[PDB]
Amino acid sequence: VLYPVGRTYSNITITLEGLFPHQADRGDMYVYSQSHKGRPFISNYSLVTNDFGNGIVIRIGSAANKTGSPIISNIASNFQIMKKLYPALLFGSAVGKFPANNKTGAYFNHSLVILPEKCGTVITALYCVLEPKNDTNCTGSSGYVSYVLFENFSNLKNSLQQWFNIKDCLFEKNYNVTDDEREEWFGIIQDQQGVHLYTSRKNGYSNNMFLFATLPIYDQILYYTVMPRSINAYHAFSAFYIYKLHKINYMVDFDVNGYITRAVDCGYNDYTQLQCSY
Amino acid sequence: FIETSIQKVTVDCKQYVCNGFERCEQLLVQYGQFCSKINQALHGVNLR
Amino acid sequence: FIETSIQKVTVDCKQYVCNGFERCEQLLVQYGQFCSKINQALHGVNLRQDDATKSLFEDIKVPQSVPLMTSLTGDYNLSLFEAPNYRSALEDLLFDKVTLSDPGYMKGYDECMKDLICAQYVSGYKVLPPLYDANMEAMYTASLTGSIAGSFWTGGLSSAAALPFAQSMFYRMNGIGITQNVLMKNQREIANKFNQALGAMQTGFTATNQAFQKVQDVVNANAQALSKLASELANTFGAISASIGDILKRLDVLEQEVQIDRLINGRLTSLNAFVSQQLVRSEAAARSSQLAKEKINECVKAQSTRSGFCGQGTHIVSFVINAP
Amino acid sequence: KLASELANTFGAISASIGDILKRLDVLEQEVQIDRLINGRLTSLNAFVSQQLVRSEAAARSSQLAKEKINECVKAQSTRSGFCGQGTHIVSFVINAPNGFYFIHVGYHPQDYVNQTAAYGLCDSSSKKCIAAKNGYFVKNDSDSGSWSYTGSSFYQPEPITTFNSRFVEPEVTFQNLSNNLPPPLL
Amino acid sequence: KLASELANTFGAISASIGDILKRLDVLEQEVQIDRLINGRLTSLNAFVS
Amino acid sequence: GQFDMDSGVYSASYFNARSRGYYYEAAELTECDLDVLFKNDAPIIANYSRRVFTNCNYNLTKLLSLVQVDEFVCHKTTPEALATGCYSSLTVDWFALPFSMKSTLAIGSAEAISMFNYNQDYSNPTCRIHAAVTANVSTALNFTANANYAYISRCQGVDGKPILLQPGQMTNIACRSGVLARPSDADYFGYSFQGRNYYLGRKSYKPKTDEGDVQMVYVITPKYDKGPDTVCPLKDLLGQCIDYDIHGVVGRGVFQVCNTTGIASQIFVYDGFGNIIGFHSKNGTYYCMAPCVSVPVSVIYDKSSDVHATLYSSVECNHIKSVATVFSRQTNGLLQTAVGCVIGFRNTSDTVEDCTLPLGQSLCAKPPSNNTFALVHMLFQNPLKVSVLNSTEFQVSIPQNFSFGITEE
Ligand SMILES: *[C@@H]1O[C@H](CO)[C@@H](O[C@@H]2O[C@H](CO)[C@@H](O[C@@H]3O[C@H](CO)[C@@H](O)[C@H](O)[C@@H]3O)[C@H](O)[C@H]2NC(C)=O)[C@H](O)[C@H]1NC(C)=O
Ligand SMILES: *[C@@H]1O[C@H](CO)[C@@H](O[C@@H]2O[C@H](CO)[C@@H](O[C@@H]3O[C@H](CO)[C@@H](O)[C@H](O)[C@@H]3O)[C@H](O)[C@H]2NC(C)=O)[C@H](O)[C@H]1NC(C)=O
Ligand SMILES: Nc1nc(=O)c2nc(CNc3ccc(C(=O)N[C@@H](CCC(=O)O)C(=O)O)cc3)cnc2[nH]1
Ligand SMILES: *[C@@H]1O[C@H](CO)[C@@H](O[C@@H]2O[C@H](CO)[C@@H](O)[C@H](O)[C@H]2NC(C)=O)[C@H](O)[C@H]1NC(C)=O
Ligand SMILES: CCCCC/C=C\C/C=C\CCCCCCCC(=O)O
Ligand SMILES: *[C@@H]1O[C@H](CO)[C@@H](O)[C@H](O)[C@H]1NC(C)=O
Ligand SMILES: *[C@@H]1O[C@H](CO)[C@@H](O)[C@H](O)[C@H]1NC(C)=O
Ligand SMILES: *[C@@H]1O[C@H](CO)[C@@H](O)[C@H](O)[C@H]1NC(C)=O
Ligand SMILES: *[C@@H]1O[C@H](CO)[C@@H](O)[C@H](O)[C@H]1NC(C)=O
Ligand SMILES: *[C@@H]1O[C@H](CO)[C@@H](O)[C@H](O)[C@H]1NC(C)=O
Ligand SMILES: *[C@@H]1O[C@H](CO)[C@@H](O)[C@H](O)[C@H]1NC(C)=O
Ligand SMILES: *[C@@H]1O[C@H](CO)[C@@H](O)[C@H](O)[C@H]1NC(C)=O
Ligand SMILES: *[C@@H]1O[C@H](CO)[C@@H](O)[C@H](O)[C@H]1NC(C)=O
Ligand SMILES: *[C@@H]1O[C@H](CO)[C@@H](O)[C@H](O)[C@H]1NC(C)=O
Ligand SMILES: *[C@@H]1O[C@H](CO)[C@@H](O)[C@H](O)[C@H]1NC(C)=O
Ligand SMILES: *[C@@H]1O[C@H](CO)[C@@H](O)[C@H](O)[C@H]1NC(C)=O
Repeated sequence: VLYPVGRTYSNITITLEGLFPHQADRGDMYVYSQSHKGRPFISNYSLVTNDFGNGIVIRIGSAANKTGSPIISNIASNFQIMKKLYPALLFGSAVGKFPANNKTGAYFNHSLVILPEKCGTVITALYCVLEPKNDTNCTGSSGYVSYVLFENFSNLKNSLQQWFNIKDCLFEKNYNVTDDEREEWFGIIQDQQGVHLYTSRKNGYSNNMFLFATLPIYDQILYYTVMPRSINAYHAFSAFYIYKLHKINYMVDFDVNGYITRAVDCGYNDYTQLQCSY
Repeated sequence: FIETSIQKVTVDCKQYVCNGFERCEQLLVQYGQFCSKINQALHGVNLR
Repeated sequence: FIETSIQKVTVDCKQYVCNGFERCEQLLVQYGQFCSKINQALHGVNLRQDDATKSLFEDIKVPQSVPLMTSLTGDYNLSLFEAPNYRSALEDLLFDKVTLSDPGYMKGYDECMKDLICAQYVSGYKVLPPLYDANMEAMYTASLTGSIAGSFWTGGLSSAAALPFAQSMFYRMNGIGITQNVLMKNQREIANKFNQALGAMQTGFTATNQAFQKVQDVVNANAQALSKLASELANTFGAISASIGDILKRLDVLEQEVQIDRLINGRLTSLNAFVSQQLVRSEAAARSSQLAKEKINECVKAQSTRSGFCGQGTHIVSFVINAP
Repeated sequence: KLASELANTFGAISASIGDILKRLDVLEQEVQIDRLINGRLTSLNAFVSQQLVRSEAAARSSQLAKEKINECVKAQSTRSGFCGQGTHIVSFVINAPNGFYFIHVGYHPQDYVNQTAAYGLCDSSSKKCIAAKNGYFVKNDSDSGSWSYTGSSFYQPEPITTFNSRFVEPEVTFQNLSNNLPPPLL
Repeated sequence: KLASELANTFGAISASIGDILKRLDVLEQEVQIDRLINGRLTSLNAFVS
Repeated sequence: GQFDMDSGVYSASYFNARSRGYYYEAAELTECDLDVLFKNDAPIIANYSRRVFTNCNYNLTKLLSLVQVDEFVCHKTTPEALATGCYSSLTVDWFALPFSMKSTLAIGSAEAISMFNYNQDYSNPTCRIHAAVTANVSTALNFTANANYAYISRCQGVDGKPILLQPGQMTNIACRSGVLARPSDADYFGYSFQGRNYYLGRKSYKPKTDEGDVQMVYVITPKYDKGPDTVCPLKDLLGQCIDYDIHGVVGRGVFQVCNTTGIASQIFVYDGFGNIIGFHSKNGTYYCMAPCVSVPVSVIYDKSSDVHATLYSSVECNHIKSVATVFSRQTNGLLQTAVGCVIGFRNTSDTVEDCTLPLGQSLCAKPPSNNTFALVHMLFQNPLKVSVLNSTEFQVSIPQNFSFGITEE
């Protein structure tokens, strides 16, 4: 649930209107894996392009401190505690295929690349164009399969530049976050006033979603992908789920500190419709 | 003859006012909050 | 429960429609002369309610009452109707168990300075005090309760008698149709049944009791009427804003005329709906007041010889309790 | 109200159709005549709703008038409060400009005196037990065993006869007289 | 009477929302739908009274 | 509305509190550069430019001194408001278009400009400004119009169904790039954009005049949202109804030192009706707000004595002083009463059972005939007591005299 912008409430029930997701919507699941043999181990994520629509919201982490399966090792003796990873996101307007190999996810023209740089302490929203680099067995060749933002274990822009060309670059914005192992929410919308980002690392210790970083991007985002990410070596990491926002009515309630504790889908069944009716 | 009971009628205010048009529904919720009061009063008379 | 009095509300039409803005006041006096008619009608309603309250409390008045009847009984326990204020214990129970907010009088405005109680001084309406204090109504009810000792008997309200409650109940049941032998045989079982019936009556103020829910629904209907009056100042009625000040800040004079005109039309419609609802509730209150007079003079001041009146079964004795 | 509400402009430039037709163009005339039409239709609807409410009130009062004529006027009422204050004696009807005007004559006492009474009287020897009808058995002022009959609505000590007492089944709460029995018990 | 007030234009070009959305621009659509809304709410309030 | 009135406890008009002071906060917002409108080359209608301004101030006298406005079209605002009032955010869409074709930007137009190049959004307040930058101002600045100006007359897929432009969105990049790539006018020409074919149209125009004046169109979208209003033009006490302007939000209300509620980051705390019930400020203190309320006034008048009294309903008389300047030009006789304290009345212990001027809870107003009323209580006439005898006898109260009482209805 996105927090109302510019204002707050306390112990009031309001029927807000905006971009809200459906109740019991099983969002798309994405996991990042460790290196298998000294080479990146990734999924089908880079060659599939989803629909942005009205915006997406991401349940970040939400599975830490549990027993996790390394994707390269299903044996329960190799199972370990999940860690927290931040995804690499790529938003654009025109999508085709790279010319040399015919692989999808080319992302022509300007594009918003959201990268969790450093050791998960800065998130970078840089807005520019990715062109293939004429290098052997890489983006724009005959022996290319996918691109990985490959990292070590304790800047992904250098890996991105190892797989793409950074030109015509309009802004590069950095936002400071702390390294934690917690549930977080991340959300992106686009309106006439630009691209608005939402996060849960604002104010005191809640799952709410406050606006920050109004980016000056005015061309309509139509597609998004999850750029695959791997960490060189057994280890296990959490998952993130992506849910789609819709133009629906939605009834929420606040508390003493001004946080939304409970909401109503207003259209999931007949009872929520009646609750909105009264 | 003694008329001891009324005809109990329930009217869906949003459907009656706007006939399922989304632009009309936006204009009606910008107009005010009337349909909930209509439903409450018209359910209270039926309960009575 | 019989709802004998409506909520008396006076609304200042100028403050409600225009909220002190002089441009709105000029547009409203160009619109018509609605406010004087609203004030006159809504004052006539309150005057009629006050007259109905006096006419109701003349019937409760008795020429003689026995102040020691409720305490000097036999095996009957009538402590729920003793005057110890003159408010009885059952009146206290009934007024405590109903979720009624305190109408501030004497110091309501001061408390609002530093809901629907504090919404009066910001919207434009005011809930008037009732014609009698609760204490004086308690005196009337206690005097009526003390007068039922011999009111049903051969003295037809021209004279008074001082029978104890046991003898009065004995005469009531006999005339009902139970022979005197049966009544004399059972002088303890009948009192025990009456006492346990009054005990279950005392405990029975729950959400299952129909009459207590009628009291709660009347209070809720009054609160809903006040909330409906107060919440229609936030409606735009098709304008850019529900506030006159934002319209005066943003728009030019010719468009300000249209926006203030549609706001004025919506608020006058709200006032007219409130006045018509008060008229309908006044007619309902008049009917219920006539029924209250009939039931007092038939059930409380006498014993009903007619079926279906004064409750189910066959009527023995009745008591009356003030409600909110 | 119905007559004077026609003078309202209702936000128009004038409250008259002719002035609007003379001054403004056709497109503006539509708007001004439309708001005047809306105001006057609202006035007619308000009048019809008021007429309906007063019609229900008049139906209730007509039922009350029928009940009060058939109880107060054609007969003498025994139910107090109804048919006026006090105990009803006689009532009359007078026509009124919009209804009827009733005049109820009622017995209103002025003075009161407290008296002692008995539920009934019995004779020790014969257990014959009498009870008063439409009155009480009050004690005499010059003896402790002499009982007199009095009316319910007036005070006058009278001798106890057969015509103002009824024979009833004996009760333990009756006075057991021994000497100076009244003629019904003698 | 409740059913027959859905055919009233109340001064608009048509009694149907679809015709108004098909013919007029957005700013006139607001005015016509507003007067239709006002008429239909008046009918509902009259029915409840 | 009459001059011969009758007796009764009427209800008078409310009297509203005035202003007892002024409060101002602005958070010291810097001037945002509106010179980017006149910095680079004038944009093409197809490739038009958009900027969003937040947390800034602007000097409008300097901005309107650089252009000559030919015609402005505003909806739900006026240019006077945008030079006086504050709002949440500002959006400026500017492009070069001559005045000979300004009817294409009019609402309802069937030209290709509205459906392929610029579709204006009317869900939020807007002003479309057709202005002309003169040649002398153009040389004073670096403002030029040397680009090849053309619009899109056709943006059609291989389906052949036109791709219309949604309101408040920039032009589709395929048709934009295809139109701006072609150097010559063509109504129908093919274009392959990154693997997909498009059939497009190009029609040219010239915004420059013979004098060298560049004719411009500015679309201004002031957004009025809840909360702080951080875009303001450059313009030159506890428990009291005072005027305020915390973050460009102007109004009146009563300020209290109050316990903190809500989130301190979001400045304004709202109710369920869009009313500000409090705000957070600098130095960490919280004030909760309420509109300044009005004293309810009732008038007691008697026709026989021609004496009027004034009841201030349910007010404690201490508080009258603070709002003592809001009543009529005559308003002392101070007296507390259970129905609210009143002026013009003497406190008496007399009780009358039937009164024609009831003040409320068992209270009356006795006529003078002095020159003032008397506060008298309603009388409960006690009935005659009858005592229960604890023996087989019982007490009766029998009348000794009577009178024929007439009641009429
Ligand atoms: C995995 O375990 C870590 C460490 O236990 C969890 O981080 C902890 O999350 C809790 C959330 O309740 C934090 O508690 C908070 O504490 C503040 C006071 O500092 C209090 O005001 C809040 O109401 C809340 O209770 C706790 O601080 C935090 N630990 C650290 C070191 O930051 C994490 O949530 C776990 N993740 C999962 C998915 O279970
Ligand atoms: C918005 O911008 C305009 C500029 O276009 C500002 O007008 C300028 O105001 C200053 C200050 O009053 C003027 O300076 C004065 O100049 C005289 C000599 O001419 C000098 O004697 C004074 O001491 C002072 O320095 C300046 O001339 C004037 N320029 C123009 C073109 O009007 C205006 O003040 C700005 N608005 C705001 C609210 O700041
Ligand atoms: N490498 C790795 N990555 C993972 O993400 C991972 N996740 C799990 C376990 N993940 C999950 C996810 C959902 C539910 C689940 O049952 N969901 C609840 C949600 C209930 C609610 O909506 O509140 C359900 O039953 O629907 C359980 C385990 C185990 N090993 C892993 N290993
Ligand atoms: C539409 O206009 C924008 C703004 O002028 C152009 O973006 C500029 O492009 C040049 C050349 O690539 C860069 O040197 C500038 O830095 C860009 N400026 C901005 C603000 O982005 C854009 O190229 C134009 N589109 C077309 C198709 O010509
Ligand atoms: C040659 C035009 C006049 C003759 C039209 C004759 C028949 C067409 C009938 C209706 C279509 C009229 C739309 C014209 C749009 C002009 C306004 C504009 O969008 O700029
Ligand atoms: C929160 O609001 C409720 C209203 O239902 C109220 O009862 C409660 O006291 C409020 N909490 C606080 C801390 O004031
Ligand atoms: C993998 O991605 C490709 C996209 O090229 C898609 O066609 C295929 O169905 C995907 N397979 C799975 C198992 O997701
Ligand atoms: C890509 O597709 C084209 C045409 O479909 C084909 O000629 C080319 O060989 C393909 N490339 C690869 C790597 O298969
Ligand atoms: C998108 O890219 C193509 C080629 O890479 C270019 O011709 C076109 O101008 C670009 N579009 C925009 C809007 O910059
Ligand atoms: C990981 O660290 C090693 C040792 O410094 C370095 O050679 C390698 O390039 C690093 N890889 C990444 C992905 O950072
Ligand atoms: C963000 O953190 C870095 C430390 O890596 C620091 O140098 C920088 O000043 C911080 N920026 C802000 C805006 O706090
Ligand atoms: C990954 O880790 C292994 C193990 O030390 C190392 O040999 C290899 O060079 C690393 N690769 C990268 C790219 O860091
Ligand atoms: C009478 O009833 C009241 C209330 O139930 C109780 O407190 C009291 O003890 C009872 N008295 C007798 C004598 O039973
Ligand atoms: C009237 O009351 C007084 C006082 O209680 C009593 O002494 C007197 O006997 C009573 N009158 C009669 C006739 O009993
Ligand atoms: C009267 O006599 C009867 C016995 O026949 C007795 O039961 C009753 O108690 C007596 N009542 C009196 C003494 O008044
Ligand atoms: C008015 O007089 C009565 C009786 O003398 C007294 O009880 C009351 O307190 C007085 N009012 C005030 C405000 O003192």
